[PDB]
Amino acid sequence: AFNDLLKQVGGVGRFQLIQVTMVVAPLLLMASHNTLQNFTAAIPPHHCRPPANANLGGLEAWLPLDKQGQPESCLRFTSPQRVTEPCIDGWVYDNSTFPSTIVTEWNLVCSHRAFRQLAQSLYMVGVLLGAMVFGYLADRLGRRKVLILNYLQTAVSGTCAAYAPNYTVYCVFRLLSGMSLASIAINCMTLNVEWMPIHTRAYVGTLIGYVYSLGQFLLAGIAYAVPHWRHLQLVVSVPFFIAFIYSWFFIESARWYSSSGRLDLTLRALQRVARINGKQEEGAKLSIEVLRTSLQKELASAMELLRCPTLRHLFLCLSMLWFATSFAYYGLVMDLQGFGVSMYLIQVIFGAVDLPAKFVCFLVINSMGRRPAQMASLLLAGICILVNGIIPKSHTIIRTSLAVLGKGCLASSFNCIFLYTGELYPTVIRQTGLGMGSTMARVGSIVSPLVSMTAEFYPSMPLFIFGAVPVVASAVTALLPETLGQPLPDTVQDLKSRSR
Ligand SMILES: CCCN(CCC)S(=O)(=O)c1ccc(C(=O)O)cc1
Repeated sequence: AFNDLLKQVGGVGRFQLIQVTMVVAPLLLMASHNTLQNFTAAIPPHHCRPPANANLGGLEAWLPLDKQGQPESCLRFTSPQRVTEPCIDGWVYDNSTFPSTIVTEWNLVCSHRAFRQLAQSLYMVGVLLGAMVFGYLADRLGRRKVLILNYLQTAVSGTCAAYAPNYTVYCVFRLLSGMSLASIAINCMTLNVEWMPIHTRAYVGTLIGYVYSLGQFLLAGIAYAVPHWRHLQLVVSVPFFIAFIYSWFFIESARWYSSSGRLDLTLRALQRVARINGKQEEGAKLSIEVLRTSLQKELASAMELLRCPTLRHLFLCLSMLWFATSFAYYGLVMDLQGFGVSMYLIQVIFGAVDLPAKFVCFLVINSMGRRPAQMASLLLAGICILVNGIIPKSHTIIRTSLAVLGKGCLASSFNCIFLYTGELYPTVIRQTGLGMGSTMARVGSIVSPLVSMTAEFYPSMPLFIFGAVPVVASAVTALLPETLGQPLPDTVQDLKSRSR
């Protein structure tokens, strides 16, 4: 049993802590890269630029007013003061708060403001692609080698996106940066669990969710001192150059080495760690024959989830839970400008509510159960988003509190759905089901920017859609069975026995 070798070579020793911390460090900037468009693509107030030949009645005579008493964003009078025409001569952007964003740089306003959501959608497309493309590559080149490439790719793509000359190049490199960063998080949990004892896997999963939470604090601080979008994009990308330098000293997972049929590589990795842990004597006792004897016992397809009728309803129901959680999450954390409060304050509060929300989730999970915790978190998040759309924008304090509560509930749902998925699937398909569930989360983060484009015609439509989906997801949770206090299933037969 590989757990016995891990315990023999040191268990949770110096090497485990060092490698875990080094590997989990990029998760701090993971959130910054995920939600950078809140600050690099912020929309400042804008209006039609008056004609160059005309002399500034003044500016107020050239801009028609709206119902709220503000100049129209993309309408100007043909003659000074009533025929209105779009901004042929460009827009004038208020630089009091945002000196320059991709919206002001390339005029992604009005007839072109849908390009702002397309850039975020394309970045999440790379995140989905990186999960699938680099997931297969990790199983061939190893988790360490792929992590070295991902640090280089993120630094190069992030720097290149900062120096992008036009919109097309920015979208391509944002997609490329997402590909490596998606596998950075995936290979961070994979490489960590293979070097850590089975009884401490829950700590790794909890820690990764934590490091993502303090990553939201970092983005608000970084974006505050670095308001320019080109500098902000570059600043959050150059640390991966440093991570690339020290990633050469990582130790490849010994479990993967055995799966590749290379026991000599497995033995050297185990002996090297025991040197670090201070157990050279036990490491010297290990031999190639001993590894074969211990790992002999250790040594289904993704289409099985759609073939077995019992597994079908588990895969379908869990997919909606994964989709709706991420679909509503990214439709809410990527709309920080509508609450009437400073965006840096909202980002700080959004990351601050994560800590009590996950703490409350563990209390509810252990007390009432996984299913009531999943229903309550999704239903409350859906209700909070729905009420947010109904309430007028003038209630900045009330609307912010509902968004913060909804964000906390959605973050609560993310923690519960990860634990719920592990205890639902049998051990034969537990890893495949977890990967497929995370895939649907990435799909939800792709469709969410597309739904946000519907604010062109119906301003309240995205909020209604972002809120209605979690409500339906809470209903579909009732079909799932409660797993609190129940033994973990091993085969498909255990699933039928529990249902019967
Ligand atoms: C399975 C990946 C989920 N994600 C969506 C991918 C597009 S995620 O962005 O990486 C994320 C979000 C929030 C939390 C949390 O606060 O618990 C953790 C992870």
